[PDB]
Formats: sequence, C-alpha cells, structure tokens
Amino acid sequence: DSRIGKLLGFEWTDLSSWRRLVTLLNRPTDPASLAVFRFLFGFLMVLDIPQERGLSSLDRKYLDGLDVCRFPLLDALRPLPLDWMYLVYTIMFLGALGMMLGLCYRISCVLFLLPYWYVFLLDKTSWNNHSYLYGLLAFQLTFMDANHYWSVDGLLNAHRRNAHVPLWNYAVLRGQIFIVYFIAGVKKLDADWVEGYSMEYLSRHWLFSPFKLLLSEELTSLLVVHWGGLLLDLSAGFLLFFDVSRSIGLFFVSYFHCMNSQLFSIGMFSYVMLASSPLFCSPEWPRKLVSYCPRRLQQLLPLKAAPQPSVSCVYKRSRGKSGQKPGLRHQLGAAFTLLYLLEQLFLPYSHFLTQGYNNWTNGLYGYSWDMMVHSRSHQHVKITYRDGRTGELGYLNPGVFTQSRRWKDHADMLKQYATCLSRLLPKYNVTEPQIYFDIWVSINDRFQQRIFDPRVDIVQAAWSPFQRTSWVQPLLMDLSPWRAKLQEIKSSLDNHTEVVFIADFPGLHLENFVSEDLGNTSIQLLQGEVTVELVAEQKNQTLREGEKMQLPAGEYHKVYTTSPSPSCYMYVYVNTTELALEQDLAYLQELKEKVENGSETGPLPPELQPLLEGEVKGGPEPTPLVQTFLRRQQRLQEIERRRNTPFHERFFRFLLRKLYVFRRSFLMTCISLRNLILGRPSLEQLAQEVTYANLRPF
Amino acid sequence: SKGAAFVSKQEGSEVVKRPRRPRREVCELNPDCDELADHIGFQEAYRRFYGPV
Ligand SMILES: C/C(=C\Cc1c(C)c(O)c2ccccc2c1O)CCC[C@H](C)CCC[C@H](C)CCCC(C)C
Ligand SMILES: *[C@@H]1O[C@H](CO)[C@@H](O[C@@H]2O[C@H](CO)[C@@H](O)[C@H](O)[C@H]2NC(C)=O)[C@H](O)[C@H]1NC(C)=O
Ligand SMILES: *[C@@H]1O[C@H](CO)[C@@H](O[C@@H]2O[C@H](CO)[C@@H](O)[C@H](O)[C@H]2NC(C)=O)[C@H](O)[C@H]1NC(C)=O
Ligand SMILES: *[C@@H]1O[C@H](CO)[C@@H](O)[C@H](O)[C@H]1NC(C)=O
Ligand SMILES: *[C@@H]1O[C@H](CO)[C@@H](O)[C@H](O)[C@H]1NC(C)=O
Repeated sequence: DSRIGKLLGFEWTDLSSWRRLVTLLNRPTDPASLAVFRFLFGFLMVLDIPQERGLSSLDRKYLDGLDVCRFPLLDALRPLPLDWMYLVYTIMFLGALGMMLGLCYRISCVLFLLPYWYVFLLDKTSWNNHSYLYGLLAFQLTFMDANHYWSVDGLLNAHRRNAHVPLWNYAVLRGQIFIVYFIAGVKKLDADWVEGYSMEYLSRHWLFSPFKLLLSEELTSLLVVHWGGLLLDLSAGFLLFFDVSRSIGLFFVSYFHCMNSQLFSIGMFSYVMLASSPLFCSPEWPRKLVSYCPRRLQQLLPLKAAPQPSVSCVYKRSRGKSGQKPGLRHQLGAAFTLLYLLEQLFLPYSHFLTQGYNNWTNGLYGYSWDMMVHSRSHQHVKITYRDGRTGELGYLNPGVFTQSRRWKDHADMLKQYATCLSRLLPKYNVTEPQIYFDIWVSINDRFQQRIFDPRVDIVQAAWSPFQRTSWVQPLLMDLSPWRAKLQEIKSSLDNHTEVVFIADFPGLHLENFVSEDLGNTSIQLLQGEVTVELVAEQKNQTLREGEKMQLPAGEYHKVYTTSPSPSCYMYVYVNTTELALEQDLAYLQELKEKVENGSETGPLPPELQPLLEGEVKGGPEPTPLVQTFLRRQQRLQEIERRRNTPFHERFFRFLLRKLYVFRRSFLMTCISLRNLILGRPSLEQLAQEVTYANLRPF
Repeated sequence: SKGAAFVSKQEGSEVVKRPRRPRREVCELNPDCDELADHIGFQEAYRRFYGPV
C-alpha cells in the first residue's frame, strides 16, 4: 500500500529481523522469465563454443610435441593432450545443451561450469569481460531453480512442472546486471574518456551518419559516442528497475546493444545482454504472451495455468496456521545472495591488494568492467640475451615461442616468458642466459615510452603477487597536454612524410639503426636536453630546445638523455625508395595512357610490350618494375571487384563460412573421440580423415 | 643467425619500421583469426601428429 513498498516491492518492516529477511528473499514468484533467460543463455553459449572458445582452432593451439610458452594463472596448471581437451570441450557442449533444454539441470550446469573455468584459468591472454560474465552467469544459474517451467525435467517429474521459485533467483541476476552497468559507468569517469581520446576514430562509421546531419564530426565523437555511453550506462542501471522508465530504458538499451554488435567484434555479448534486459520486467510476461495467442498455438506453447505450490519457498499461511518456519536452504540462499553481491561489488576495486599485477593500468584485464577505456600502440620490441658461458650478445625474434601479444603490457607474463625462454634456449646451443627486454608502448596517443627497465635481468628479477614491482617504469602524466600540440604537428606533414614521438628517462639511452631506404631522416628536440652520437666517426653533439639535425641513413646512431627530467623529441622521416618507385610507376602509367589514347605514335619499347599484352608468354622475364606495376593493377582491380558486390552474395558467403567452421569442429571432435575409445589407427587413415575434415562445404 | 628464433643486430635495432602493409589494438574485441600456424616448427609437429596433409 505504501508508495515505497510499491516502488521497491518490499516494506521497511520486512527488514527489521533476520527471519523476515529470509521470508522476503524466499517469497513465491513466477518462474517464466527465468526459464526464458535460461533457454536463451544456453542457446547463445551453444553457438559460442565452436566460434570464440576456439574449438575449430584447438587443433593448432594445444598441438602435442610443440614447444610453447604458456600463461596460466597458476604455474601448476598445464594443458592436457589434445584428445582430452576435445573431450573436455565435448563435455562443455553437452552441458550447454542440457542447460538449454533443462534436462538434468544441476548436472548440466556443473558440466558446463567446471570445464569452462578450467579453460578460462589456463590462459590469461584470452581473458575479457564477456567471458568472465559468462562464467559468473553459469556459476549463478547452477543453484537457481530455473527448470520449473518450459523444461524437459518438468515433463519427467510432476513436482517440478510449473512451480514457484524463491525471489532471490531474480534478485541475484538483477543485481549482476545492475553491477555490470554501474561499475562500467563509474569506470568510464576517467580523463581519457570524458575528453574524447579513447575511441576517437569510431565516429566515422556509417551507423553515425544521421547524427552528422545536425552535428559536426568533432562534436559527434564527443557528445554521442563518449558522453552517451556513460549516461546510458548509469541510466540503464537505474531506469529498468522502476516501472515508469522501463520502456524508454529498454528502447535505449536495445539500440545501444545493437550498435555495439555492429561496430565491434565482441561476439555474443550484445545478444546476451539483450536476452538479460527483459529480466527486469514483471516475472510473468511469457505467460501473458502465451495467453494472447489463438488456441492452435496454445496447444504447442508452454502451459498458461497458474503455477502450483513448491517446497523451496516460505509460504505465508493465512488459514490461522502458524507461519512456516524457514529451514536451511532458505537461509543459505539469503546468505549466498548477500555475500555474492558484496563480493561482486568489492572485487573490481580490489587492486590495492594484488599490487603485483598492477601496471600503467590496474590489474589483469577481464574483471574490472573497463571496456574500451584504454587503447595502446606498440612501436618496437627488442629482446637481448647474453650467454653465460662465452659472453656473446645476441638478439631474439620478438614473438618467438608465443601465440598472443599481451605479454608486452604485464610484468607477470613477461616473467613467465623469461622463464620459458630460459628453459628452451639450451636446445639452441645457448648456456644459462641473461635476458633483457626493451618495449615501447603508448596509451591513448601519448609519447611512446619504455614500460620496463632495459637494464634488469628478468630471469633473476624479483616478483611476488602482493608486492609492487620494482622494474616497471612509471607513466608520465605530466606530458599529457602535449597531445594537443603533437596533433597539430601531425597535420603539418605531406602525404609522404611520417613522424614518431619519443620520450625517455634520464640515464638511459636509445641505440637505433636507420635503414638505407629511409634517406632524408631528421631528429628534432621538443623538451629537455639530449646528445646525439654518431658511431661512424664517434662524434656527439648536444642539442638544445628547438634544434634539428639530419641523421645519416644506413648507419648506427644513439641518443642519450642528459637532463634532470625526462626528455621528449621526435623523429621525422620519409621513405625515399617508395617515392622513387612511385615516380617511376607514375611515369609508366603516363606512358601507357599516351599509348592507348593514340599519342606516342613511335614504336613501344620491348619492356613495355608485356604491359600491353598483360601476360609473360614466349618472351624475356619482366623487370621488377613491370612486375610491381602489374601486381598493383591486379590488386586494384580485385579491390574494385570486391567493392562491387551485392548484399545477398556476402550473406551467402558468411553463412557458408560459419557452416564450414561448425562442420570442421564436429569432425575433429569425432575423430579424436574415436582415437580415445577405439585407439589410434595407422597414419594414412588419420591423414585421410584429416583431409576430409578440412574440405570446404561448397 | 641460426634458425628462425635468432635475428641479426641490424634487424633488431630498427625502431622505425612499417607495422602494416593499422595497430590501435583495443582490448576485449576478439582473437581475430588464426596466425597460430606461423609458430616455429608447427608444420613438422602437425605432420607428425596428424600425418601428411
Ligand atoms: C563502445 C561503448 C561502450 C563500451 C561498452 C560495450 C561495448 C558494451 O557491450 C557494454 C555493455 C553493457 C554496459 C556497458 C557497455 C559498454 O560501456 C560506447 C557505445 C555508445 C553508443 C554507440 C552511443 C549511441 C547510444 C547513445 C547512448 C544515445 C544517447 C542519445 C543522447 C542524445 C542522450
Ligand atoms: C626531407 O624531409 C623533410 C622533413 O623531414 C621535408 O622538408 C620539407 O621540405 C619542403 C620544401 O619545399 C617544405 O615546404 C616543408 O615544410 C618541409 N617539411 C618540414 C619542415 O617538415 C622534405 O620532404 C625532405 N627534404 C629534402 C630536401 O629532401
Ligand atoms: C659522447 O657523449 C656521450 C654523452 O653521455 C657519452 O656517453 C658516455 O660515454 C661514456 C664512455 O665514453 C660512458 O661511460 C658514459 O656512461 C656515457 N654517458 C651516459 C650518460 O651514459 C659518449 O661516450 C660520448 N662519445 C664519445 C665518442 O666521446
Ligand atoms: C647447434 O645447434 C644446431 C641446430 O639446432 C644443432 O644441429 C647442433 O647439434 C648444435 N651444435 C653443437 C656443436 O652443439
Ligand atoms: C621503405 O620503402 C620500401 C620501398 O620498397 C619498403 O620496402 C620498405 O619496407 C620501407 N621501409 C623501410 C624501413 O625501408
């Protein structure tokens, strides 16, 4: 009766005592919305397993006999052989199907949960917010009585057919979605989001075309893309709960998720959020929808009658009987709800404890809900090793013995990579080494700067989870406003020249080798004091502010920083070889155009004859210029043909590619299951089956 | 200069290189296709495990 009770659904007196709280959290509620959400979640996970979890690509990620540097959260965990991995993914698929159909619900949830977290904890490089959300939702649905309506288990058991469920099943899910929206919103209250730096280039997508009718691009990229996301996060957190604002909230949230699905390649996350959005509606909407159909549909759709009493709810007895005393499962459910929501609120801000994982950003990516907040651009990665026996110094391929590229931004992954290299290099005639890393990275278009000290042996370095790392360089926030001026310098260049901005600590130095092609390269100092040394003649010059030097091409040079503060400078270069090739190509293009339009009546040179013929048959091999010209022309024609493609063909190719992925996954799974059960046949049969599996559908 | 893992000093020293043919790699997103086949010794191990292909 009270307005507060109507708006929030519970009275204040309900919270006076623990028993009343348990009764409130275990009141009866209709199950239909939970059943619909369970069905949709199961369907989306079933579609997601063969695409993003990597079942199609799992034959080239956990291959037996290959030497790879893993990145697990615990060093004890190691991958199983390939066949057991495919068995694990098969168990995942069966669990997802069981959840979708609600057959043996608890067993299916367990079989989906344990393998999923086993795969998730095995590799830190595949972590991301929408996988963590799937894991959490699978964990929550394991305990909820979501099989009470529109489930095969209902047909096999009368007691669990169209039955009541306690309210906390809905409460936990609503709390989870609200926490996602609110934590994402507050995390985007950062200087790099409210100012327009993060996601600066997404406003050019054609989906934002109508907004450009009334706004300029610069305002369109700030008011709509950035501020709109924050406002929608907070509002969609709040609006959906109340009845007054539910329609507008649903409309905006649906538009937001559809645009996110089209712009990005996040995967099934947008559809999962769309499936979760109706959950804030009244719990009985599928039932009234089923009621509003003809009788013929009602003979096939789920039941419309009122739900029956259950045993997993505290029933208020109005017959004069004493109220049902809450047992154990009700108290356990209430405690689970409160503790789980408190833990979910606490965990995103728990970075002050696990300081070992801290970096320029906060903690490992995945469980902070900071989506599309930081963009990074790597420039160079140098890995040096010194042999412990002879003393030779050498350089390694930066991406050796690895499958991901997130180790350039986390100290712990760097340490694991160093240990892996230490164990593996003795196979390549190298004794106990000392490894040094030098990585350059810029976040949100700042000065490119070192992230780890290049003078520290990472193999013997010190690292623990709960102490700050002593060899991670700080991020210089004092140079932030320069992002204005640098952008102006980016707009003052020609179509050929290029610029790279560098900032360096005192004491350190950068050694570089300009390639012979990059002639006409210059270095200019913006702030600080630096000294540029040429080793060809061993000559070092000290550069002051606003001075420019022309560096040699094809030689080694060094820059040392000799100021109390960090020094910022800039390389400006042009590629001479590409320019000369372009001029020659333009000259050749001009010559063919003169030949075609009737000018240049004189006989063509022999080297030009292959261009008109277009085929090398019965003649000398073409010169490199002719080959490059023909390759460019063919590439341009291929791109032009690709652009001129109708929609239906693109849709058909998309469907065929997806069907190929599904078929390959299924066939590989069957082959490996046969190998496990009936043993491994001869090599020729295995080769034949593998060849058959990879065949395109056509 | 012995095998794919080891590279010359000149190749390592070059900071000003051509990354593509556009970077701006954001997190979340997607594994974005499979370069995994470019690993060292991937072909030989694959041919051993699954026979000729
Ligand atoms: C890419 C964006 C945010 C990152 C993100 C993603 C990818 C998610 O999957 C989220 C899911 C749940 C919660 C937060 C998520 C999240 O943060 C901004 C995208 C902004 C969009 C393109 C702008 C258009 C819609 C706006 C809100 C219209 C407002 C109109 C004004 C006049 C009020
Ligand atoms: C060498 O590169 C420089 C940039 O490092 C270029 O210099 C430009 O030269 C033209 C000459 O008309 C000026 O208008 C531009 O302002 C100059 N650019 C600057 C200062 O950034 C030029 O492309 C190359 N110069 C030579 C002589 O080869
Ligand atoms: C040119 O000047 C630089 C400026 O530092 C010199 O760098 C120093 O070199 C000496 C050995 O010559 C080292 O002991 C110092 O540690 C270097 N300084 C720093 C800050 O690292 C460089 O050597 C000079 N080159 C020549 C040929 O004289
Ligand atoms: C050095 O490595 C090569 C290449 O792996 C190997 O064939 C050889 O055994 C090693 N040589 C010596 C002298 O240890
Ligand atoms: C410069 O241009 C040439 C043109 O052939 C190209 O091969 C090369 O990759 C470019 N970059 C460097 C560093 O030489």
